[PDB]
Amino acid sequence: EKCTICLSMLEDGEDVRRLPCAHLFHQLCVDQWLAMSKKCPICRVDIET
Amino acid sequence: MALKRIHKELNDLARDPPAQSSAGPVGDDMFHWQATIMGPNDSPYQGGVFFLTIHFPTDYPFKPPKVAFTTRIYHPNINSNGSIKLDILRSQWSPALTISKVLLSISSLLSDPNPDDPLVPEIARIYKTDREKYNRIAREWTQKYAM
Amino acid sequence: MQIFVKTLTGKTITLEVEPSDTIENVKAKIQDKEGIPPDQQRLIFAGKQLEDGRTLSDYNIQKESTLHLVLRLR
Ligand SMILES: [Zn+2]
Ligand SMILES: [Zn+2]
Repeated sequence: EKCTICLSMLEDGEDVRRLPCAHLFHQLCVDQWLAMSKKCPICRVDIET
Repeated sequence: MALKRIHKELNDLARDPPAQSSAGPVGDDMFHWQATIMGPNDSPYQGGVFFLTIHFPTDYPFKPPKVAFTTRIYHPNINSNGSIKLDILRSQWSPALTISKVLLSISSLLSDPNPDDPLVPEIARIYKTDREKYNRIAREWTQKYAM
Repeated sequence: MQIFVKTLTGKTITLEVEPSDTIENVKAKIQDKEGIPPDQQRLIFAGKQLEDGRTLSDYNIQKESTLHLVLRLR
């Protein structure tokens, strides 16, 4: 399992986020995106819908 | 940040380079790349090398790279200047997307234009109303500019 | 030093080179290996078409770099 945002692995012991669509990212990674957009970087499903 | 991500992308391009395209730093400034796109096949661009500039913004991958052709091209979605009307480079940018995926989708654009949302209306009318004129001109432009 | 030349076919041909080798030389090695006339070889690396005069090193081609060969059909 690789974070698609930073391209670094999702290691045990990191602050990670699973979106409703079931896609994993480092929190710090995706939070920057979810700032400017409410959509999953991978599948584009809106995280509120 | 941007730089790490750009380096990872570049390292991944070296490990597993795509055919049909090439990309990397113009010099040592990692935020300015060039890429080539081979004109997609089953399409009027075949045989042409198309040169692009890629400018990665400081907060990439959260903002899309500025990607422009420097090879002149006949396409409904590329003007002279080589600006590209492709969704993923504006509203449909995602930080999950890489420069190689961008490059693919630009090749994808070259195969299947979006004349309905055209950067160059002239060429869109022709793409739809008269395809073989479109191909003829694109092929001609290819041979003049991309070969 | 070993480098890779990817053709449009997808075929990856391997070349023994030195950073100091001219693109001229590499094209000559490609001819030697795969029979292609150097005048119908365009080499690309990292978005740059490789000029004959210049060298592998001053295009920053390193061990296991992959060049792209496109043919001009002139
Ligand atoms: Zn991440
Ligand atoms: Zn998702």
